[PDB]
Amino acid sequence: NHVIFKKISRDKSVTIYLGKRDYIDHVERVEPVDGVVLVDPELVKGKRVYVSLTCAFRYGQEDIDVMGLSFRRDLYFSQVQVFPPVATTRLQESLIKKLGANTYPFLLTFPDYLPCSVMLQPAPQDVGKSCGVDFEIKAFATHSTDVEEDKIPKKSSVRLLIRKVQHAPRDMGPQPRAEASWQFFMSDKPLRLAVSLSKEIYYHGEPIPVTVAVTNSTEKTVKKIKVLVEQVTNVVLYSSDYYIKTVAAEEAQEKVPPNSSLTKTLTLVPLLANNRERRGIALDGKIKHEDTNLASSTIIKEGIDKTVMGILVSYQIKVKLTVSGLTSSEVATEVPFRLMHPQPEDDENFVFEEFARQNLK
Amino acid sequence: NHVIFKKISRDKSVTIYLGKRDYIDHVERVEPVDGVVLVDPELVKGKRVYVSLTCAFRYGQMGLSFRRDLYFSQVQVFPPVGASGATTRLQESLIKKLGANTYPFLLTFPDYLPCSVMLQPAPQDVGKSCGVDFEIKAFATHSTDVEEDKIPKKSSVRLLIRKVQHAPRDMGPQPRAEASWQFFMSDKPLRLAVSLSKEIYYHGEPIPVTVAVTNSTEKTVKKIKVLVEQVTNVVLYSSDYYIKTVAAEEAQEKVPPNSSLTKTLTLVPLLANNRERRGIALDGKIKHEDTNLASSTIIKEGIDKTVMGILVSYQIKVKLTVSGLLGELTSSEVATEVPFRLMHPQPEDQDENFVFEEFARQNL
Amino acid sequence: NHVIFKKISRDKSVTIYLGKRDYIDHVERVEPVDGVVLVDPELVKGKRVYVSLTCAFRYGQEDIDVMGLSFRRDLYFSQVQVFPPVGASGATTRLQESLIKKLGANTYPFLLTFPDYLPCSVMLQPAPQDVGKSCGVDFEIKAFATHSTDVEEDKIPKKSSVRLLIRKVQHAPRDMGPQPRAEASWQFFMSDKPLRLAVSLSKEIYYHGEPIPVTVAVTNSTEKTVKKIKVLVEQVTNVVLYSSDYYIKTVAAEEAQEKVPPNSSLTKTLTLVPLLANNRERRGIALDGKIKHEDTNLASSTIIKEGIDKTVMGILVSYQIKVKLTVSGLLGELTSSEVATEVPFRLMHPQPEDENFVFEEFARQNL
Amino acid sequence: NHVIFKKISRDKSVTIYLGKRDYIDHVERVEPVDGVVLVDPELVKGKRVYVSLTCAFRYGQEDIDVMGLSFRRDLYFSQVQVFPPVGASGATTRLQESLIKKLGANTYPFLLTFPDYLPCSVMLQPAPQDVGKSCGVDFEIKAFATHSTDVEEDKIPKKSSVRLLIRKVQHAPRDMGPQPRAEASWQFFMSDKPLRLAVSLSKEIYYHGEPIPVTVAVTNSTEKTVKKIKVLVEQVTNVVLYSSDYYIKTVAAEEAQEKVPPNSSLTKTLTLVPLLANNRERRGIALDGKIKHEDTNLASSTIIKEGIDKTVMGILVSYQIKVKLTVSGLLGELTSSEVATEVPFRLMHPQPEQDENFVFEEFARQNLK
Ligand SMILES: O=P(O)(O)O[C@@H]1[C@@H](OP(=O)(O)O)[C@H](OP(=O)(O)OP(=O)(O)O)[C@@H](OP(=O)(O)O)[C@H](OP(=O)(O)OP(=O)(O)O)[C@@H]1OP(=O)(O)O
Ligand SMILES: O=P(O)(O)O[C@@H]1[C@@H](OP(=O)(O)O)[C@H](OP(=O)(O)OP(=O)(O)O)[C@@H](OP(=O)(O)O)[C@H](OP(=O)(O)OP(=O)(O)O)[C@@H]1OP(=O)(O)O
Ligand SMILES: O=P(O)(O)O[C@@H]1[C@@H](OP(=O)(O)O)[C@H](OP(=O)(O)OP(=O)(O)O)[C@@H](OP(=O)(O)O)[C@H](OP(=O)(O)OP(=O)(O)O)[C@@H]1OP(=O)(O)O
Ligand SMILES: O=P(O)(O)O[C@@H]1[C@@H](OP(=O)(O)O)[C@H](OP(=O)(O)OP(=O)(O)O)[C@@H](OP(=O)(O)O)[C@H](OP(=O)(O)OP(=O)(O)O)[C@@H]1OP(=O)(O)O
Ligand SMILES: O=P(O)(O)O[C@@H]1[C@@H](OP(=O)(O)O)[C@H](OP(=O)(O)OP(=O)(O)O)[C@@H](OP(=O)(O)O)[C@H](OP(=O)(O)OP(=O)(O)O)[C@@H]1OP(=O)(O)O
Ligand SMILES: O=P(O)(O)O[C@@H]1[C@@H](OP(=O)(O)O)[C@H](OP(=O)(O)OP(=O)(O)O)[C@@H](OP(=O)(O)O)[C@H](OP(=O)(O)OP(=O)(O)O)[C@@H]1OP(=O)(O)O
Repeated sequence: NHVIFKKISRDKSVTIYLGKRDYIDHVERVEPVDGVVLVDPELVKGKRVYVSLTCAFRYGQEDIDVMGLSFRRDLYFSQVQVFPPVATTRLQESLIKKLGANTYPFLLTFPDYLPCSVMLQPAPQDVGKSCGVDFEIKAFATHSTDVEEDKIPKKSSVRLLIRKVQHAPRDMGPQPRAEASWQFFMSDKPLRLAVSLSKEIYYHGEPIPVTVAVTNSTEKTVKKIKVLVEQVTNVVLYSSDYYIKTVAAEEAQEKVPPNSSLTKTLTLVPLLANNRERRGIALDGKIKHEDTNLASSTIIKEGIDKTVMGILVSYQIKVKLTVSGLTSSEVATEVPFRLMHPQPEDDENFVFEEFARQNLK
Repeated sequence: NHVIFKKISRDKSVTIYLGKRDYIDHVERVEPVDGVVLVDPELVKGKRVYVSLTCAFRYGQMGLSFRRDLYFSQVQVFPPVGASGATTRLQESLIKKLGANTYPFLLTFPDYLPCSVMLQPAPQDVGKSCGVDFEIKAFATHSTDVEEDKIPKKSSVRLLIRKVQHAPRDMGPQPRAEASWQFFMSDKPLRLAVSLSKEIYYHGEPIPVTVAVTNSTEKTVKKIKVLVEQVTNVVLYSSDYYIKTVAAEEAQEKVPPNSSLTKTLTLVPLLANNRERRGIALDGKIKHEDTNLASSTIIKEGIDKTVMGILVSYQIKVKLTVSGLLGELTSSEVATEVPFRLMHPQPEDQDENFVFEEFARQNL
Repeated sequence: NHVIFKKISRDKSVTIYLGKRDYIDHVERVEPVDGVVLVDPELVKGKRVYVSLTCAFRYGQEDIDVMGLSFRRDLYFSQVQVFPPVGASGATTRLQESLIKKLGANTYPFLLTFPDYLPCSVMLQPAPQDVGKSCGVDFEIKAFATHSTDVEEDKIPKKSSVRLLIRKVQHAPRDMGPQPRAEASWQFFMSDKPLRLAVSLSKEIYYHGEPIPVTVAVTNSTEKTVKKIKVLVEQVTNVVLYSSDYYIKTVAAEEAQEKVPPNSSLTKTLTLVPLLANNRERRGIALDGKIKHEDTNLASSTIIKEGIDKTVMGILVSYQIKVKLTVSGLLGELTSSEVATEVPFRLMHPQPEDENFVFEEFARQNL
Repeated sequence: NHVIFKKISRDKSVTIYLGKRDYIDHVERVEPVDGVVLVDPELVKGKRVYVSLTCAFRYGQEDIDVMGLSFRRDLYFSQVQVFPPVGASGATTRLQESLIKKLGANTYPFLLTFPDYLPCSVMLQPAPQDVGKSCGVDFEIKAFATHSTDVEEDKIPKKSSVRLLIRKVQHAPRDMGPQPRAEASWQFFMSDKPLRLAVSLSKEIYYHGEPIPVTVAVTNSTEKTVKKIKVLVEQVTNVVLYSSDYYIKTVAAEEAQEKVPPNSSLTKTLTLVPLLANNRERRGIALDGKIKHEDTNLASSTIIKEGIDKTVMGILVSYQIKVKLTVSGLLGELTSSEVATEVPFRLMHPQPEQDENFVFEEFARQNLK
């Protein structure tokens, strides 16, 4: 029972139908956008209907008694003609049959140099403004005087805010543990801290087994071991904004006394759910929407300037050790890992629905 | 030569006299309603005359689909309460002129109310007629039976006054906006800066919109269009949203590649500019002559906006049409908004002469 | 005849002598730093004296009401051993042989070369209105002595050291092609009548102090009047390390009140000279030295070399001619339009080409 | 039990009594000098006794015989008459009324007030390595008798005079500056990676003897190791009259034992106490008295008042926390004191707040032995 998403123009001349709201990027390639446009042939007589896929980075928010700063960079734009009619998919053939002979198909493909859906609304403490990477499917009708005069009337247009969602690639090699070790000499006795994860890539919702191995050869005591999942966000267009936020924390009060060692495996799950405060964090949608999660790890492709990603999202495990004196010292170290959605898979009946996403409040 | 407004009951037992139809809200405080009621003492014998100020939000042309009362206050004019002495010069004067059957009333506004806003929608618009009315009503009540008191319609008289938004002392900081675009496969920015002279403008006052296009692209800015958009948000019963152009100006200059053009267009947002007066937030009925565009809503600190009923705001929109763009960004998609407030000008700091007139407002 | 610059350590164990304060970058190559170190052999017994050339970008200034923010990136560092002698610096120069003979056999030579990936001396102290902080690219020649327990403690004692703030100065290259006129034209349609503005300079490269002949050619086919023609030399500064600061400042202006009436045209040649002298306010401008020093000028145009990330220049300085036209409104409206266009050009120093020695303190002359 | 300080003239004709040796400057105002002069009425018959407060900057050594050996700028001078008694003759303060009652009717009061444009007691005797000479700001209370000869020439004998070297001592105001904070980062040659050093003190003003908690936050993103973190209290002295002498001296040093390895960060709070006690060598340092005296400390931070030319302070004393990082693999590019940041702070004395009983004592200050 396939749920199809429809939206209709104001003047009811153009209606657009999509198979999905969210389109999978599995690194190797990206799911193309196959849909259909249903035209009212009376209202489109001597007109031309096109469909456009735009990816755009945006920056800046409305502010009272504060100067309005706005910025947009288009990162990809591609347009095709649906009407008049000039391979197909099963989804289209089926939707055409169901909807009539006024239904016309469109296929818009993503390239490999784009980021995935990333958004950020800042907290009061944060410097820097609202920014994000949107993806817009837009169907719209033009006259033959609308071409060559650059006119696209609003009532004849219909836009949809789809998501490019980051999934792990289908064939992956076996994953080496994400492991590092440090040696903090204190009076020329070493305090050795090793940190190790099971794998390099974790899935949203999947728990992360963090193995910590303190080897205290010092005369000092490790009073406290804290383990975090930090999300590091770097806005890399317009404004060099930097956010780092804990999205998961576990704090054992294990003591490692002088001339002893303690191995230990904490399990963290970095979730948007864990954060009442959803601001200052890179999400893959709006705070209000239900289907919105933490943004996946940015995957910069070989020889692609990172700045064309707009927002850079990375995750890391941070281990903090509190260490006694004879006040006290605190050392900390980071271990990077990638967080994305699980790898993808290998008549029909249609229930039609408004594209508008489900809120939580 | 003070023009006084009178209206008389059907049974001619109660007549009400007001100094004004329109009462000034200058944010700090609101002009109280000082008037007098003239009773025919024969026809109000063993009766009680009151005067009430009601503010109410309404929705629908259910006969009337929905009403929320936002403020109600009533006072007794007859029989006379206490001193019986006037509170204002206008009253003392009206009493002297009209006789000893004249009784004064003072009804005050609070600070949590909106100002007169009305909206009759166009055919294209979804959502219905709605508005915030203010009613001064004088009426007589008697008892012919021990078990109940009665209020005849014939003994009552209602007046639809306006709460009109006038400027405070304070003005916001000089409104300013910047926006930049970088179109697909273009290394080069198109910068649009917009500046108004001040934050508050008066109805009828012209608005000097300074536009500063800095085209570093290989594309040409074919057209600069400047609008005054009025944004209306019905915030009781139905979440209706209207946005309408009430002024538009289209500069003739084009901005060629690798050039910049500063320029100052002047707009005047007026109800006069709009043949179609429907779909727009007004401060009165379409038919009445003294009716203008609604003033900017001024929500007071820590007052839930929903108790305003209709939210009216104004903004300058600057749209740039750009050559070679195949549908990526359009005129209203290559655009910025700059907010400003629109209200009426600030107020000011032996007997006089009175010409009496029917309260009924002048149609067009 | 030849003015030599000396500076001496606090403990008087190490003295350094340089031919120049300012070393020429003529794009093709950069003048190497040839000097000598005079050691007091009693005070350097069982010690090692080195000389280091450091180029470093710096950012941030002292503030009593503001938290102290500082940042340094070393862009180049190279060190050589002068004592004990090992011939580290290889073959010698005439300047050294002469200085050795004049100063004694306790004099030892050093040669430190610049590479091609460095910027030239650029500095910037901001004005009150300006958002970002003090920043610049310094060049330091430093001679210093270390014990064999000084390598063993990673310590380099201050009294035994001597630093000199030299300048890398941007000169035009010796072989240059013939220089095309730097010219562009624009066509500002106003009601579909064009206003054509052509701007032309004599050449692409000008020298500090050289006058710039800006030819403006307005061809007004509109119904509007050009009320005023203003011509500027704007200096555009982009801090491209730590903080993305942007400054644009007029360093020369000429404003004819020539009127070009409807359906007429006016050619005209204004002459501007972009000088630090023209600017009372010396803050917000990219200089090649400190505001106080006399020999300080406007910074030369940054010359980014082929396939060198611009960010390793630290501060990017460029110059342009800006032409502003004020244009009358059709309704005699109280305001009017203004159009403007930029023509880029580069600004640097002119191209390059017994002995007797008067010794002098390196310290630069203030105003 | 109030300890009063007396000194007597050689000829025993004039004795001066002070409540204190040290007078408090708390920025807002300065403690005036209230004392009394006890005259031997036989020895001051037909004479006039005055008391003078002089503040003077000096440079060099004190004039021997006739030779001018020292440069002197008077920064303030004020004189009053104690004998014969002037007008009311009545005490101004309880201390005086009490001292008069205790000492007899040959006791006369004096009040000499400080203005706001003066520095506080600063002195400096240089070390062998130091260029520049002995200098300081002295405060002298002097009582002396003057008489008149047969030729018209009034005389001031030394034997009839008594001088006291009081101290103007810097105590804290109500106000404190904002919590001192510094950040510095380095990116070493051929290194894409920053070494971040942040430094934070608890407050802006510290008291002499109070410990200073210096919080250091090294964030080593480099492949190099921070081998040593050294934390100093440096005292910066600027002689701003006659000779532009500049001294900077460590008066406290602490060397944390933690090293910061590649790709780690270490927060840490060292505690320093800048004291004269910590310094065997007491030369090259700005003190508030002579090296020999016991009550002598480090000089307080100079507090230049708004629109008062700093040069009329004579010596400028300031304090700062310096944090030096020693870093592995650096071949001379940047050193310990070249990979360093400073955080300024002010150092002064703590804020201020029927008859009594008097134990009299020689003004002469207690030496160390
Ligand atoms: O001839 P068209 O119908 O193809 O073009 C019009 C259409 O363009 P757009 O969609 O913005 O691209 C209107 O938007 P719309 O369909 O949503 O709504 P409406 O048609 O206005 O109800 C727009 O209204 P807005 O931006 O002012 O609100 C209007 O502007 P303007 O002259 O001010 O107004 P009117 O001429 O309507 O009085 C345009 O006229 P030009 O650009 O002058 O040719
Ligand atoms: O409830 P409100 O007012 O706070 O938020 C609504 C508003 O969002 P906005 O202004 O972008 O913040 C609408 O934008 P709009 O008028 O610009 O529409 P256009 O795209 O221009 O046609 C949006 O589109 P529509 O349904 O009206 O077409 C609508 O649905 P939805 O697509 O899901 O939201 P988004 O993903 O677009 O934010 C949002 O509601 P919810 O469904 O609860 O989220
Ligand atoms: O043409 P119409 O019918 O639409 O307008 C009339 C209608 O008011 P309407 O506009 O609908 O509100 C009458 O209402 P009614 O009799 O139902 O009774 P109530 O109003 O309930 O007492 C009203 O009479 P009344 O009030 O004294 O009884 C009368 O005066 P008035 O209120 O002063 O004028 P407005 O400023 O209100 O227009 C209006 O006159 P005209 O504008 O000249 O035609
Ligand atoms: O080793 P460092 O570089 O970290 O610190 C040294 C440095 O301290 P400061 O920068 O003032 O904090 C010297 O000061 P400075 O700049 O004047 O002279 P330098 O030219 O540097 O000698 C100081 O000598 P000084 O002040 O008397 O001249 C010296 O002490 P001292 O016993 O004399 O030992 P050495 O003179 O034999 O080294 C310190 O050594 P330690 O305490 O062992 O570390
Ligand atoms: O007040 P400031 O900062 O503007 O200028 C002074 C400052 O310059 P700074 O910017 O730090 O280099 C001193 O640096 P310092 O004490 O840290 O010592 P080091 O430099 O580490 O040795 C410098 O000392 P020193 O170098 O001779 O020892 C001194 O002479 P000098 O370099 O010849 O003059 P400039 O040509 O540098 O201005 C400068 O004095 P003035 O004569 O008034 O100008
Ligand atoms: O070289 P000198 O003359 O300038 O300084 C001396 C002078 O100091 P003084 O002016 O009082 O401060 C002597 O007092 P004095 O009455 O002759 O002098 P005046 O009456 O003032 O003229 C003082 O002796 P004593 O008689 O008070 O016992 C003697 O030692 P000490 O008590 O430790 O000194 P203080 O504790 O009092 O400072 C001082 O010696 P050194 O400073 O070490 O050379």
